[PDB]
Amino acid sequence: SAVQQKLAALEKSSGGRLGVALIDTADNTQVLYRGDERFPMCSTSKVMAAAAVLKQSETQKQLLNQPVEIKPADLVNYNPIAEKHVNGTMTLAELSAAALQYSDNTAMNKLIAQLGGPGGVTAFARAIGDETFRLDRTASTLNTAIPGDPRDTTTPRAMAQTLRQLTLGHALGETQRAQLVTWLKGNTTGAASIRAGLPTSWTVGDKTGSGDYGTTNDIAVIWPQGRAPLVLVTYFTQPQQNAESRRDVLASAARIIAE
Ligand SMILES: C=C1CS[C@H]([C@@H](C=O)NC(=O)/C(=N\OC(C)(C)C(=O)O)c2csc(N)n2)N=C1C(=O)O
Repeated sequence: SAVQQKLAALEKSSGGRLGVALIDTADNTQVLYRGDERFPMCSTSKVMAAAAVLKQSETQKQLLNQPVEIKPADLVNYNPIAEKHVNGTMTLAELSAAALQYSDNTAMNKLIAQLGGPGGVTAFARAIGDETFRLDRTASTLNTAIPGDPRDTTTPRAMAQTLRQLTLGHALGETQRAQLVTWLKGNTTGAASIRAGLPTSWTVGDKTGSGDYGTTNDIAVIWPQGRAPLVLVTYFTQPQQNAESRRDVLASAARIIAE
């Protein structure tokens, strides 16, 4: 289609590898660009961990208010919220918000621990029908996004279908889905990504990711006015390990999608 020709040109101009999946819930039409290729997830996996903890809270009613100790050994590479509560506690709600809205990696590790390890996150994905997602590692002081490594990857097609089920579908209970949507809409890290390519009258919830090999990711649920919502996944990674971030590529992909 015309959109795929433009995304291919964007990718060629960028020097990297671009992956896009759009789902239009109006008639379930899809637009894919490398939609079945693997990409390193980076911080975009946090949505699946936060969703898995929300799912547990459907039976453990008070779970989100449970206090969790933050210890100095808990701190990893990037912890802007958790470092403010070392030798104190945060609730699972506050950790979920920190992971999703400030991409706090210590907060993500507490979600992972609550789920019994990364296999608990992957398990929740399999349970809601995502056969592609795999979370293999916790966040650590040294993380990787190495070309060809299957660890901690998914495909754009898979993550878009998953993000739709979690946010617009009913993979979660009604209060849980609304909490996740609120969390995503309140993200602070995405202004330069997918949001930057979209008409400002559209409502967006998103979660970003960034890593080495200049990996630059964003996954978003999009509410245009007077129109069925969309879900858009944009993954981007580069051949050089020390490559710079390219949030502009994600903004440009989203602008191409929005036509
Ligand atoms: C700007 C950041 C870094 S921390 C956090 C995380 C998730 O993507 N990224 C990393 O932990 C990370 N590097 O972070 C910095 C850049 C702070 C770093 O430690 O060098 C990384 C490398 S490989 C991999 N997988 N994740 N998420 C974001 C985001 O864009 O939302």
